[PDB]
Amino acid sequence: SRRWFHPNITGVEAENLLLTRGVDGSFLARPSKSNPGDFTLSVRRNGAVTHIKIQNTGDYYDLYGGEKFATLAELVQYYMEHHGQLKEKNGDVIELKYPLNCADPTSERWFHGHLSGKEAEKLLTEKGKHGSFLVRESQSHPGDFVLSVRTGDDSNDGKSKVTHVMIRCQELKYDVGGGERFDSLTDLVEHYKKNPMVETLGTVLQLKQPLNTTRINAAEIESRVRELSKQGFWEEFETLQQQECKLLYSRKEGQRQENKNKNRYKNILPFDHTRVVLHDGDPNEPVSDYINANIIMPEKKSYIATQGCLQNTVNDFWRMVFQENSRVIVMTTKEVERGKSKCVKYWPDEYALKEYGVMRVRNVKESAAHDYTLRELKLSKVGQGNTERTVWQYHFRTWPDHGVPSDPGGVLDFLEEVHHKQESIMDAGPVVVHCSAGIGRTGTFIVIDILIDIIREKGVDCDIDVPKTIQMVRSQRSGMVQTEAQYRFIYMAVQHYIETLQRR
Ligand SMILES: Cc1nc2c(-c3cccc(Cl)c3Cl)c[nH]c2cc1CN1CCNCC1
Repeated sequence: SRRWFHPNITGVEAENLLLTRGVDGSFLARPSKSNPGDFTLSVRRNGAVTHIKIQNTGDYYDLYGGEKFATLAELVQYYMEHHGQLKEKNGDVIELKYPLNCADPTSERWFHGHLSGKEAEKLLTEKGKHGSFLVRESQSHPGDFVLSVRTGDDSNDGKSKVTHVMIRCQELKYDVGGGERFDSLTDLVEHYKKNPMVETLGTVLQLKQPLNTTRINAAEIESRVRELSKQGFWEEFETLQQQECKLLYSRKEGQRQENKNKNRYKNILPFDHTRVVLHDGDPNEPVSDYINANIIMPEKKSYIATQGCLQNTVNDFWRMVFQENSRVIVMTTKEVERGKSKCVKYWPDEYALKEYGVMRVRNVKESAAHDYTLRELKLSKVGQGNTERTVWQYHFRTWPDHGVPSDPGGVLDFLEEVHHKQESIMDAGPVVVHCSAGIGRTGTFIVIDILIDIIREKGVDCDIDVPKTIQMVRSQRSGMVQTEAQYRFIYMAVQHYIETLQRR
């Protein structure tokens, strides 16, 4: 759960909450509603409140006087399980002990406040399934709410139905007319999710899934983008973010002492269940199986999402490319940005040959395009001539230092080319995609590519679901797609791709 995040709170409301309803060690996180990608962690300690800034420009959450994290949930998990670690500017330890829980329902998938009764009925009737539900504000009784639920089989023949349950708001708590009174709609829904309501004649009002309203027909993207552009994008994104607490999968291998220095950022780590395991390592190397990389399998083409190489991981990077039979690499950072190293140069200069441990790489030819450079590399294993394969490195060079491109056309041209190269090579393995930490630009590029592939096969007349696709990729590497700016950009790129298919 993720109740310590408060989407709609001011700095002063945050202090007031912590001072009046928290104790020393209580904490909450919140957005800045001006500056997007700015967050604040507010912590009570010694009877006063501290505000700690968290910045995300697209690559990671950067806690001031702390570490870099792939999600806020991973950030909170880390500090709640590691005392003495978060520190004030002038030295002192800041303890995160007691989450201060938020009552606001606006980020719950099931909350559709504005929805009217008939609007709710049609949605559940057309889009919904057995156990699909939503909660809406009452029209007849202001301040109250309505739970609307579809139940039945899986044509319109009476096999299914919608029932409406009134939720009263009484002196600040919520109820369904009897029993327990709840501090929040979330507590109410969670309770009736585990303990379903039974109608008098024995229909069970099972709350199985929130109604899906994000699945759209690709042809109607422009219409969804229009609707979301009225800040709805913030809403839909934060709803996705609320579900990141479901994705706290183990990352034990990356936490091994032997693997610590193989990670660019010590707490941005590959999930165990999807990490790329390297075989045939040096038998004098106690741990030679680890690289900070995960397989991303869409639910024909798969990806490896990885970090920019460190000087001490370049040999492992090439062992991975060879082992997985990858024939295309996508790089989405310059080697250096804002004077800081984002990815060491792991390839030879044009026309040169270098050995990287047991792997040999020749840079055959570099071709410069407007937004990218293409390097044609030849990769082989030392001592084995017949292992040579060409690996095409697509190096995107014009991504802005912070935030996202103001137009998706360069990225889409680039991905179209990457896609065709990959499709031209029989039995090519996964496409390697990396930036700096390998979660923000990397996740943005992979998600766009997945979505555009669907359309590419099926056409404008098919279903896409942007946040569902992102949740699926985020179950395979932590924090894939970092910011609301990237989220918006994914929609703008799909929109742009669709319009260019209508113009042809
Ligand atoms: C229904 C819904 N679903 C989503 C998802 C979503 C989709 C598929 C899988 C997963 Cl795990 C997720 Cl989170 C991300 N944003 C969403 C927004 C909504 C609707 N809004 C309406 C306004 N009030 C907040 C809800």
